[PDB]
Amino acid sequence: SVTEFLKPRLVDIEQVSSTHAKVTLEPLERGFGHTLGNALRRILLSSMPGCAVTEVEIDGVLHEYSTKEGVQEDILEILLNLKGLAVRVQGKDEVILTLNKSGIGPVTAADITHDGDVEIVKPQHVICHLTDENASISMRIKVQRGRGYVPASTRRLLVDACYSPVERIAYNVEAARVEQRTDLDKLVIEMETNGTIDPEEAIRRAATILAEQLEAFV
Amino acid sequence: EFLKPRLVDIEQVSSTHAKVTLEPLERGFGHTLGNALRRILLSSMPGCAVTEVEIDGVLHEYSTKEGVQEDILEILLNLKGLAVRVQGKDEVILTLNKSGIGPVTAADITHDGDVEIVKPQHVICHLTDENASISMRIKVQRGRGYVPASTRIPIGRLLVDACYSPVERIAYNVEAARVEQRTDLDKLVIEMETNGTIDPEEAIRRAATILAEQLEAFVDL
Amino acid sequence: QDVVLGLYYMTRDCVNAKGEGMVLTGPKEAERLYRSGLASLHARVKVRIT
Amino acid sequence: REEAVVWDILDEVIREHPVLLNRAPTLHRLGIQAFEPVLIEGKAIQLHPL
Amino acid sequence: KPLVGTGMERAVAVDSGVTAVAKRGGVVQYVDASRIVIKVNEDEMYPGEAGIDIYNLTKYTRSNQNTCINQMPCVSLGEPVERGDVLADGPSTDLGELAL
Amino acid sequence: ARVTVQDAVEKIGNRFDLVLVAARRARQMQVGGKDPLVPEENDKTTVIALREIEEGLINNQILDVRERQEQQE
Amino acid sequence: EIKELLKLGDLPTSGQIRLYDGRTGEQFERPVTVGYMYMLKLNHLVDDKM
Repeated sequence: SVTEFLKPRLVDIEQVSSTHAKVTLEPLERGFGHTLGNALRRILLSSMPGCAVTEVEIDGVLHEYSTKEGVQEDILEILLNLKGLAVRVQGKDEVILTLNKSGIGPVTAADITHDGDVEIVKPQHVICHLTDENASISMRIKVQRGRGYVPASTRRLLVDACYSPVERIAYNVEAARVEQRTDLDKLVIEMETNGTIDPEEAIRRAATILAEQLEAFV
Repeated sequence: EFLKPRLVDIEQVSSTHAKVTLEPLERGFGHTLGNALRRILLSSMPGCAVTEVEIDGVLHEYSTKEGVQEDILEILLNLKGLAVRVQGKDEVILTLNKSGIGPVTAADITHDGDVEIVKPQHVICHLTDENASISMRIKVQRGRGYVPASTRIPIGRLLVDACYSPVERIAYNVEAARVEQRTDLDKLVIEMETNGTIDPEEAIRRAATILAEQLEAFVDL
Repeated sequence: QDVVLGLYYMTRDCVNAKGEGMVLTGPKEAERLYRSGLASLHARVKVRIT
Repeated sequence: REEAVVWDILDEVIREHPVLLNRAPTLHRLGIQAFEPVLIEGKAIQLHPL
Repeated sequence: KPLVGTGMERAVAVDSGVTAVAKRGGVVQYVDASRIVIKVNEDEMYPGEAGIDIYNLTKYTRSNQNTCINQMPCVSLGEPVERGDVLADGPSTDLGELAL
Repeated sequence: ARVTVQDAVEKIGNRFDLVLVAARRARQMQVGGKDPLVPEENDKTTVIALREIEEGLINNQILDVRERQEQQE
Repeated sequence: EIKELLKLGDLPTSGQIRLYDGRTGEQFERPVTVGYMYMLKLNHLVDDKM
């Protein structure tokens, strides 16, 4: 009568697509919605472990503001395309992938030569387009495991590291009514991931982490 | 892969407010736990407030009594801010008897084993008549939150609003802790302020228990 | 009134601010930077948009 | 008596029952507008800012 | 009390007849939530039938707009008072200072 | 549920005829029988009729031919 | 003399302190005004009008 609280009873999971999910809980005590939503957002944006590309070496170009012949996309566009690559690595902190292509065609993520450990979620992802038969492009990409977001400024071209699998988090709190009381909060959370892990799965991981942060006081 | 926080120091500055220091934390966690802990502590805690009174020579709280310095309504407003802790039972009844010229303090309340008064210098009212008697029975209840009188619903009974929560202001700050050689490890400091009816360490323990019990729903998903 | 001031404060560049002069994949990523506090709410950058 | 069933049946019966709102003086024809009510606490009528 | 006022709240409160004012100075003898007894000094008493002075305070009487008129004494037992002081604060008055 | 009727009033000529036909259809739905042609989602009688208008399968002509066929007993 | 009196305490002279959002814990970008203002409750109550 003094210690118990309103545990959520309805958990509604709506899947817009494979990587887009919307999760709803109700009811929660007055004010617990904001606390849980904020804790999950902060722990998701900058604490989820993951692997991503850090730096890339291209034999053709040695400077950021350079141009590669036969490729209408600039080096900056190449780095932006490399940013979104979704790679999962099993048991290795650092790996190097070497990519070679020649001829005319849009360079796909599948063109990378990878071992059993390295796996690419989206093979059809495009890096750059080749418009010349003579045009051949080869580079080396480095994938490392880390946490959160790492800018290139705080750091052979350097690329920002999107370690965290999650991409966008946004929560909202509505009013849900139980019998006479109405001030109880209903949390509706919305998330989208790059594709490495199931959207609703990620939340679980996040939750576990926060629980593991409180083992010394329970 | 992360590190495990734990209590380090409970620095007592006075009988009311104290500081609590936490084990160094991974970067970004300091603002995470701090805000959640502040919200939990400042919102939901057990409390030992007063609800109901009954004075012999009164009929309604708007009246007055002979020989007391101020009104019954003011004495009720004064008494609503009484700090007391109980151990054994869940609700107890107090009794106050006093006579003669002089201020009436909470230390004049009967002091059976269960109840304990943390501020004996708290003043209730004053008596001005040489031979005047004031007698009342106070109902003390344990509960959580704010329960207005007109919501939770004899002639000699008078109702009082309940301010259960024992915490009134909470602050925290995060600064780097010089531990080992890693420069990303930072310590969290919570300065917490109570009326004196709860031990701080128990407060942080209960807040963390509530947070974990709530997150268990997401864990199960 | 209040809404207009919010939109005005949203869209107004500063000559220098935290995280100025970088490149972002999309609007979805840009929201991640602002919430993390790693870049200022208004600082001129280059973003891919569709 | 305000029984628990009364609020449930009221919520069911007011899902899409529009109500009219006006403010004297009703200068132009926009002074009267329809709405779909939603139950709230308190003793004041809540209105959309726009 | 208002923290930032004009300084004539004292005049406005005293001039209006909502706060009991000491007709004759002296020392307060008996204080109660409803009555106040003032003993006059030697100089200010009449040559005959000096005695003391009594003030009866209105407690919770309806106003003309259904609000409460109330008076609470603001003096303690056994302290001197002079002519023209403020003894009992009326509604929305604090130590003879207007407080809305 | 439904918020706007722009598409429905696009399907019929003008709003007034839409109001009249929707009222008649809702009255048929509510007073007796006449199981609605579109599945319900726990909605009132008025809106569920109005949806049938914007599907292009209930209007003044279609509704009229049905009732004369019922009355010919 | 307002600034002078503020300097007597340990308060900022500009009269604009920083504040932290209760919901998020994030520092507000522009310092805001905090002070003590006299407020009256007018004779217009809802339970007398609803």
